[PDB]
Amino acid sequence: ATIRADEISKIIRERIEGYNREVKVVNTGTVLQVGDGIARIHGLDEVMAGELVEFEEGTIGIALNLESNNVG
Amino acid sequence: RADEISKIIRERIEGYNREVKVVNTGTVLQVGDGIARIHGLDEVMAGELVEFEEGTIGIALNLESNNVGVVLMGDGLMIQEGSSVKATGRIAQIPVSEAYLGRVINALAKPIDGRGEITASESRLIESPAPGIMSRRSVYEPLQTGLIAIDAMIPVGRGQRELIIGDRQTGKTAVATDTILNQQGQNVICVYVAIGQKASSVAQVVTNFQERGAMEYTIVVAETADSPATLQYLAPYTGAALAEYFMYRERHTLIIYDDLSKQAQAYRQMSLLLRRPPGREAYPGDVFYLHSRLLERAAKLSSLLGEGSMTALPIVETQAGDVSAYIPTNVISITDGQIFLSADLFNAGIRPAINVGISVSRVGSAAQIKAMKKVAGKLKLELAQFAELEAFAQFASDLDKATQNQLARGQRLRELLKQPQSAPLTVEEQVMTIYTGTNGYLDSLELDQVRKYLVELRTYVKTNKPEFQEIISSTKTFTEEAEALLKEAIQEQMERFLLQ
Amino acid sequence: VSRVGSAAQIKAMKKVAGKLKLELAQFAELEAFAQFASDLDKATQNQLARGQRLRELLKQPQSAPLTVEEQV
Amino acid sequence: EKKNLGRIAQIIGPVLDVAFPPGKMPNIYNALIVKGRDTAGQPMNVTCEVQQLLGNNRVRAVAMSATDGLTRGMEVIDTGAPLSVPVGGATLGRIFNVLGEPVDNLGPVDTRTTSPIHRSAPAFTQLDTKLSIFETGIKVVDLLAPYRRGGKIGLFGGAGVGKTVLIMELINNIAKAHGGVSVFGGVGERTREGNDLYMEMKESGVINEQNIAESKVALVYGQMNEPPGARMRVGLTALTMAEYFRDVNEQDVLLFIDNIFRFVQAGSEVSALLGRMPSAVGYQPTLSTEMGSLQERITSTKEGSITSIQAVYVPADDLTDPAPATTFAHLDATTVLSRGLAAKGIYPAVDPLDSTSTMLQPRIVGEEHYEIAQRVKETLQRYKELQDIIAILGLDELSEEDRLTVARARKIERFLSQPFFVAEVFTGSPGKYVGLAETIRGFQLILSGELDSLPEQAFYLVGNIDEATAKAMNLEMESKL
Amino acid sequence: KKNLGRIAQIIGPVLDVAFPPGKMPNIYNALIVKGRDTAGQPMNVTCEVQQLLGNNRVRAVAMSATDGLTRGMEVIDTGAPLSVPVGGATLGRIFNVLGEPVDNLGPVDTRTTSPIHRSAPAFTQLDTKLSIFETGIKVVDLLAPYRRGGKIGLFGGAGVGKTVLIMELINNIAKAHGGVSVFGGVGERTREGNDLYMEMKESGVINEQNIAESKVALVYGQMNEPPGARMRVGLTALTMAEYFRDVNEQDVLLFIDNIFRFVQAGSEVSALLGRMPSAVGYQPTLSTEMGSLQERITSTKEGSITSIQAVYVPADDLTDPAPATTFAHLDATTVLSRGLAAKGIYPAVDPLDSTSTMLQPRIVGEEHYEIAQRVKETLQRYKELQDIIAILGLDELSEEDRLTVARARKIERFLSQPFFVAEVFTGSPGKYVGLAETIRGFQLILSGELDSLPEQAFYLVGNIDEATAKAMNLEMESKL
Amino acid sequence: CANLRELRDRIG
Amino acid sequence: DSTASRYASALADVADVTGTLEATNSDVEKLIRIFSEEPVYYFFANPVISIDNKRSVLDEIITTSGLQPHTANFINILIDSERINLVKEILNEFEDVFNKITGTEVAVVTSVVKLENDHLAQIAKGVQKITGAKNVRIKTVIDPSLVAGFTIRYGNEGSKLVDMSVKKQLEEIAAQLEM
Amino acid sequence: LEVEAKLAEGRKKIEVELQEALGSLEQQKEDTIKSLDSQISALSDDIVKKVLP
Amino acid sequence: YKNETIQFEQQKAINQVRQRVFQQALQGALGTLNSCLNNELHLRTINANIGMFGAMNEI
Ligand SMILES: Nc1ncnc2c1ncn2[C@@H]1O[C@H](COP(=O)(O)OP(=O)(O)OP(=O)(O)O)[C@@H](O)[C@H]1O
Ligand SMILES: Nc1ncnc2c1ncn2[C@@H]1O[C@H](COP(=O)(O)OP(=O)(O)O)[C@@H](O)[C@H]1O
Repeated sequence: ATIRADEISKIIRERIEGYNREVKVVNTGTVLQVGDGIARIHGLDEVMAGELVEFEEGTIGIALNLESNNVG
Repeated sequence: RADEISKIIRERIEGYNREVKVVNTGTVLQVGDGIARIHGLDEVMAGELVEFEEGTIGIALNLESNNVGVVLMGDGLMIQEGSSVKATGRIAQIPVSEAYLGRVINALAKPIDGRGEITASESRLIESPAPGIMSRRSVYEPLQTGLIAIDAMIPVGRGQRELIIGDRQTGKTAVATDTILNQQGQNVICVYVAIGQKASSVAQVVTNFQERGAMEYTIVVAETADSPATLQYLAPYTGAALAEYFMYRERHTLIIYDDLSKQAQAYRQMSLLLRRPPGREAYPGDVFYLHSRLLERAAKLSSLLGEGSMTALPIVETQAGDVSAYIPTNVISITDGQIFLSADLFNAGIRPAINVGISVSRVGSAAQIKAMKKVAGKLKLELAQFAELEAFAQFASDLDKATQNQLARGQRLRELLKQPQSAPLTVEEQVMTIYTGTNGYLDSLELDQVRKYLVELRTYVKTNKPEFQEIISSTKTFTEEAEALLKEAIQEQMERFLLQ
Repeated sequence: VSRVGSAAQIKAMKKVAGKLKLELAQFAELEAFAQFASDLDKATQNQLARGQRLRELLKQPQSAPLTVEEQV
Repeated sequence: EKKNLGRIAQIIGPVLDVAFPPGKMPNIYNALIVKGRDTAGQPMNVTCEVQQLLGNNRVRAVAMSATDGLTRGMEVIDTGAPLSVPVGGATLGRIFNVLGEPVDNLGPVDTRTTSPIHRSAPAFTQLDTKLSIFETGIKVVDLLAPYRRGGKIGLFGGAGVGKTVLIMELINNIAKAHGGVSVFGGVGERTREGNDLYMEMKESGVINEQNIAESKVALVYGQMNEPPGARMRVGLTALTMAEYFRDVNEQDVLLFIDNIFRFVQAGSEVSALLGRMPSAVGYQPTLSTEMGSLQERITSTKEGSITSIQAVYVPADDLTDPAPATTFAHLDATTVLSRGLAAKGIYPAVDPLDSTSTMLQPRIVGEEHYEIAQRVKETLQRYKELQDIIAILGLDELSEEDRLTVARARKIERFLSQPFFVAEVFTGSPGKYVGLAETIRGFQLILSGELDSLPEQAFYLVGNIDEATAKAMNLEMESKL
Repeated sequence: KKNLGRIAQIIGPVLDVAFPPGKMPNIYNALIVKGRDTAGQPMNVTCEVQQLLGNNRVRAVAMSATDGLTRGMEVIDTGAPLSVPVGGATLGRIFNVLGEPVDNLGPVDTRTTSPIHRSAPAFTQLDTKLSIFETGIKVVDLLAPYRRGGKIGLFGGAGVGKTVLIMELINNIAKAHGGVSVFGGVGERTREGNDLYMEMKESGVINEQNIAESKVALVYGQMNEPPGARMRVGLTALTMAEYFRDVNEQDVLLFIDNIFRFVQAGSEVSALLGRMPSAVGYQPTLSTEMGSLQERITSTKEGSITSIQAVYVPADDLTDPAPATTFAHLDATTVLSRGLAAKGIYPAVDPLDSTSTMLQPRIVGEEHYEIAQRVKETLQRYKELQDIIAILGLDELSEEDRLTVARARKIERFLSQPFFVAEVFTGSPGKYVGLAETIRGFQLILSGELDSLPEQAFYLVGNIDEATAKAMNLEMESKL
Repeated sequence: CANLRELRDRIG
Repeated sequence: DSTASRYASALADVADVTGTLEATNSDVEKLIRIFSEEPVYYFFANPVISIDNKRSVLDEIITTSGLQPHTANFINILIDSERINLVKEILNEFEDVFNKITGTEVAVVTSVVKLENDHLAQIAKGVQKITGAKNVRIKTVIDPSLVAGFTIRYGNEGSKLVDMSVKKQLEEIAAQLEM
Repeated sequence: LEVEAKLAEGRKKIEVELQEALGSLEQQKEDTIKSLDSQISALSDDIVKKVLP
Repeated sequence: YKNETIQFEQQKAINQVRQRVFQQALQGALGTLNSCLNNELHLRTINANIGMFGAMNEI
């Protein structure tokens, strides 16, 4: 996708500050593009395919389809 | 004049003096065969028509982020991928005045007939907030089409936007022409906008209007098919902005659109080119919004605004005779009822081919005059009974007298309904015609002779009993003196028609 | 249908029955319309019989070659 | 809420994609107003609702007014909450568009109490257990096909057939009998018919020209001029303007929606504009969820019922296609208004035979009501059968066993016609209100057979059974002269 | 011009080429591609620009064969929108879409070239003299009269007619109209076009001896061509006709057949061009393109271009957009129906749906109008009684309606014509009948006066006296 | 549409 | 926003948070003149070339011109993601986002002839007083098509335009025809 | 039919009027153009000074 | 209509005279400005236009 979901300016700042630097985010992800009941998250690489991710308000989300960067 | 021609030029060249305003200007990325995805026009209002460097006027509909995708109101051959295109403070308006009467125009409100150039110092914005509910009123006064079918069964009042749907080649343009041609004795400014009809058919219709003399008061907004998608899209809006001005200045109008199928098809083209997501039948998202925004400015105003009325009468060409398709169900949800022309009834001799069935009108007897409120009741009831008993007609073998006489009067009633081409029947004559058909004073004649007898009766009555004209045109009710005068006239005419 | 017609037959077949396709396509309506019948005259009673005798013979069991005269 | 200053980046048709600073974005369905400008020179604001988030701080929002002339980058301002509709006793009588500004031009509405459009569903601790039917005030409805208090109701009949006099009678009867109050919420109401309805309301005394906030209707008019965002959210506006009524005053509120298929059509337009892939026949993907959010807030909570009446225009007349299907999954009582009955003059033109209700069953209504209702429907079925044959044989020729059935069916079809509290303006008939008890006893007396000798026209346009016998003895007293 | 191209992408027939930034051709501007063939260097395939993509590259559909083109070839633009040679040179020659001769005789002169894609004629000057034409077919000269100096539509399903009917019409009128003829083979099968060429060179219309003496000038962009050529063969024929209406001032009769191909090729290139798909699968600009063709055909006060397009109603989809927008432009539509060729009634023109703007009485004649009204009403009655006939027995309908059914049967057989060009399919010799004879025939047929003849005595018959003689022959061979 | 139209014909 | 605009906004945000914005702007000018001259673009594109060779050559080009590390980080991330083929467009929109962040506005003063620098600063005064930018930059372009005056192309990108030029004749004559 | 012949008469009237008046007006435009040319040089000189302040 | 078709053609002819003969006039006027290309023109015009232009902008 030309408009890739993990290309927000704020988010790509986080990657652009460290090229090949200090370790990645283990279990902390910033939600983005939370629209038609399908949120996307940057990072959060620990998530198993089918893991049950949480949010700030207290809503529960099944993590079905994790792409290259966005764990949708 | 020999040099006063250039002395006239001195007027302009010494008058205009170039205040240095800011013109919104950007380059052209892409010219996409009817669309021009120009870039950089930042503070350009959505709809503010742009002007290129080659004088190709075009509207800026699709305002994306990095490229304002405009559409072209002319041919787009000469755009040169980088020519600085400048916005114009116009927001797609047209000039409008009473000097527009008679001259056929394009959607630019530029005369395409030729026989002059309209001056107009009053400009109306094309898309406008339609009359609100504080302004609109209930439909009081009727609008005679000249047709017994669509003036007795189902009325059309001033303000009610009845819909002429039907199969292709059935008489939609013919019923519209009959309405505009009848609307001569009255005062309505019958703006007839033609969308995507060929040029030659619009020539035929304008010369038919001229031959019948109705062209004095009917702006035929013509749009040939080779006009680009934008202009066929804009034509109904242009005619609406003319009839809207005429309605706001107290004058009852009547705008007759032509082929909303073709208009929304041209919008489908321009929007699918403009990359807007398509819905059902590939019509874009805002087809219903489009048809309403141009068809819900058809209202009868109040005394606070002028009492004038725009009374639309669209034409929707539906193929194979279906109500199910996208655009006809949209326009049927918008319009206050509809009428139904049918190809099989049309080829069965019934002209106009008004379906006696489903063609309901939401207004009802609140539109018609008191004479019609009297006689159309019996006509509607007898047509209902005849249409129910229509299957019994071919099988009525000495059935009881009630069924036999009612069915025979219905068989005569449909012949009463069918009327010739372009024949306008003013209110008084069709009143007596409906009465003759419904109360039995033509039952002695056979099926064929009803037409001839009624034409001869209308001639004889309108030429030898001018008191009926005084009563019906003046008192607008079918009172007992008019009833007795008509009875005696019909009786004497039946005697002279037995004398043949 | 066939867009070349009897221009692409032998002269024998063009002479015996070139109107054959039209005759059978016409007999189709005399079959269907006069199938539900009442007062069949000798015209219809004999034309249906002629058409049946004209249509019935076109029933080649496959893998059997026919020389052109054996159709003529 | 706050000056969440944003740029209106993309404007496609009605849809206007706006941007924001990265921190504060309004959530979904959060109304944001643009500080727009009219080409005539007035800073007119068109209000918008965030329908879909698009990730890069840009919230795709539809517009509740025309976007013709909206400059890109025009200041758009958040409200932090959904569209604040001015609910309360103040919004009792006037006409409102979706954002809640009175468009009849009378006067500004007191915005003291405002609930958002998008208040969520009531839970099962809120919803009521007992399934009490709704004593409307029409004998046909409250005998043959009762309306469920707290449930949905469908008026399949067309327009002009008598829908306006029916809804007017219902509003006046809800004001009269119960403590209720009605909220007409016409979605996509064609402005000519909208003004027709408003003027008929004013001329019926249902609402008063002189006395507002003592009227009995809260008109919310979705015009068709407005973009598809507005004539879709007008349904939810009516929903919350009636929900505040029920949850502040504890009264049986009515809620008239004009055609649900028009609401679903508006939803289809707005979803095709958002570009989400269309579902079956062409209504939106979130069709069931959308119209369920519209029609599930119509439930009898423990405060007081919000029973609604929803017109339904099936397209090409098939209950199969999704939108009438996902509607008829909700509807609890469906009563069709019949054009033939209207032309006869059996006002109200509700068809006694084809009108059905899921609330007719005995454990719901009462064993006697279910028995007499089933027998009336079987009698009317007998009459629709023998209407073929009394054309040929005549009443005396066929058997006298069911000639009594034909006579009683005539008496029933006449007894069903009730003179309303609104038909007075057309004819001067004073009008009678009939509870369930009266029509139950009267229909048992008619169908059992005690009134086998009363003339038929003594049953037409009458209320209770005692008044019918009064009309009969009146005709008897004049029979001498 | 000189703007060297460097073709970037070749995605099927649609190829897009990246000119330098300053010198960029316009829309609908021809691009001759200096490229190599499969064998041998010289090969110029012509491309017409469709849109500019803004990356300095324009999208251009290829009129000629698309294979063999490489990414990066030098191309140049003419600067003129694909000039086509017309005039006193174009006569007699089968012409390609590119503007080339195809019949392997000598190349034409280019002294009278013209741009193919030009402005439509303005409404200010529009000649409209409503007048009827005597084509020769019984039904279409009676039931749906044709407007000379106007457009005519031979709609039909796949194989119903509309090409044998066009061949019969040209065989009639190519000698009648002193004006030239132009045949546009828009996507018609190559063998039928060659049959037409042989028929023309045999019937004297071509007159191959002195090729400047032909009354015709053909344009063939037939089926075996890339969708560019079928997108512009109609406009090539239109440019030849527009020259014959601008300069020679003579009423030129142009024939286009399978005009639906001029929309199908547009679809096949539009899908590639990035333009989104419209309804059932055609291009989005169906209406504008179809109008851009069919509006240039108008009698424009220097002459009258009567044209007969043979629309291809695909699979009898009468509601399909490609005929649905042509029904708006076409004056004298003649909807041929597969259901009426089913029973063998050729031509299978529908007596009902084949309708014309020339069946008004003041235009056609009161007797003509009343007889057409009675014929069409009788056929409508037959169609409404088809279901009663189909199920409940033929006899159980009314007895006067049985008279109407027999009259309708005799009518819908009698409106069959033995054509001269269809003599090979019927076996019967072709018979030409004017409007007057068939009018007088229909009068006595439907009047019930000669309702005693056998039905097959009316079918495939030229005239009413021929029908009476056929009844004698048939009743004799019945008993004998 | 030759598929729906046939069924409309049969319904009628 | 466009993808190039997003990446450029990232680079400008980093050059904002670290006080090296002007050095980063000059570094982007150097990098865009590097990523011109097609063979370098062709090398950094063409995914057939191995990623290790690409990043090694990128390191060499970085240590050659002495770029800021975060801009070098930016190009290296561009090589990491598949979006290296947008590099010219990203460095092109960097000027836009940098001007927007640092608060200056560009006004391309196009006249018939070269313009005096003090009078150009007067144009900057006026444009600033209608825009409101701190260090308004004016890159002028000599043009032969104009006749007496000049055009200003200030705004977002070309968006606003004021011109006293051959457009004077053009507008007087569009009002001279008057049809 | 006599009305149709009268239409032919009026049609010949529009033929002669159109043709001769159009010829005379197409000549009049050239006459005024060649009368204007010195004043179009004067007008160009006038515009030059106006647009050079 | 006969009186007005000649009105259309005389109006078209008048305005075509205007536009075309002026186009010749300005094609000559640019050549007259070719002597005033750089030296005497640009300083005066640029100063006056910048003054009035900054004024119109500050308004
Ligand atoms: N009363 C009538 N008497 C005779 N003919 C009639 C009558 N009414 C309609 N017609 C016929 O109707 C035809 C024109 O109808 P109309 O133009 O509405 O068809 P259409 O194709 O639907 O129009 P459009 O081309 O705008 O779609 C004419 O050919 C005319 O013969
Ligand atoms: N008058 C006729 N007599 C016999 N057969 C005919 C006649 N007209 C048409 N046909 C049959 O129908 C076909 C129609 O011609 P064709 O070129 O197939 O139409 P299309 O161009 O629509 O495919 C012919 O091939 C022929 O077999």
